[PDB]
Amino acid sequence: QNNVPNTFTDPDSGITFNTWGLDEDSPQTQGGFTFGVALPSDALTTDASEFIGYLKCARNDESGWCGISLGGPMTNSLLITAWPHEDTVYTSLRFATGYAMPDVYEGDAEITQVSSSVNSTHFSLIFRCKNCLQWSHGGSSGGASTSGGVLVLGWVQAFDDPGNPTCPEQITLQQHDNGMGIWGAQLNTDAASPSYTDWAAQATKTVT
Ligand code: HEM
Ligand SMILES: *[C@@H]1O[C@H](CO)[C@@H](O)[C@H](O)[C@H]1NC(C)=O
Ligand SMILES: *[C@H]1O[C@H](CO)[C@@H](O)[C@H](O)[C@@H]1O
Ligand SMILES: *[C@H]1O[C@H](CO)[C@@H](O)[C@H](O)[C@@H]1O
Ligand SMILES: *[C@H]1O[C@H](CO)[C@@H](O)[C@H](O)[C@@H]1O
Ligand SMILES: *[C@H]1O[C@H](CO)[C@@H](O)[C@H](O)[C@@H]1O
Ligand SMILES: [Mg+2]
Repeated sequence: QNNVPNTFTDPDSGITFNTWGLDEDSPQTQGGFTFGVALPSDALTTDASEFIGYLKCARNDESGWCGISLGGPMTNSLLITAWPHEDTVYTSLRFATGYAMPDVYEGDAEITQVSSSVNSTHFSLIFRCKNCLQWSHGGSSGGASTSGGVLVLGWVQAFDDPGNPTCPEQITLQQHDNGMGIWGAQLNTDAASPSYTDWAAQATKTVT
């Protein structure tokens, strides 16, 4: 993904994100991928605990899932998994101590949704990730530091639908097979707005 961020304003929410991703012509993944963040107003000076995220992920004959690692590597990092079923986008907060099926994250992080969309080729989500930037699971603790002006992030996409797709806590996954990477997601001032609190208040949907 690009390290230097693009800037994007979602029309309906009015939320402005820094974004990074891969185009549909990228050889690194099929169908493109985009991730973005909006942060608390002082995030570039003081480490935030939360963000509002944007995900745009690909579908392969209307199947597949995508994921972000908030720490970079698959392991020892809070993981966000996302996938569509019918007209709903689900997420699951996950954590892996090794290169195997990630477990449900045991910490207090919580995702709420602002909006989502599903069509035949893509799905997208805008979501608030509360208490997501510092994590603790099974004695492993870590976090990301917005005040450093960069987030080390990982992404994956996959072609198969998760098993039990209507139950985030019980999903099963195959090893992702539609690209992966770790990159430096550089942040600029567009990523932090006085409007953050108003924007976060739009995240009123809890998708169970
Ligand atoms: C049963 C499900 C899963 C299996 C078996 C699995 C397995 C693996 C394996 C073996 C690698 C190393 C590939 C290589 O080095 O070439 C890897 C890389 C990665 N995986 Fe997973 N994975 C699974 C689910 C996830 C989920 C849910 C996420 C995040 C939402 C994730 C994030 C990553 C990332 C970011 C990398 C690249 C960085 C790294 O090597 O640590 N994976 N995966
Ligand atoms: C399909 O939905 C995605 C959601 O992000 C959107 O970006 C894309 O333009 C849509 N395509 C069509 C043909 O409607
Ligand atoms: C962020 O967004 C809020 C709500 O849309 C605006 O009122 C404000 O000017 C800031 O740019
Ligand atoms: C959300 O709430 C904060 C309070 O910290 C305001 O300062 C901001 O303008 C937004 O309305
Ligand atoms: C919280 O807020 C949105 C509108 O901002 C509602 O449409 C949604 O159903 C939830 O109640
Ligand atoms: C949906 O429900 C969760 C708890 O189930 C709340 O924390 C959230 O703010 C939204 O109301
Ligand atoms: Mg920077």
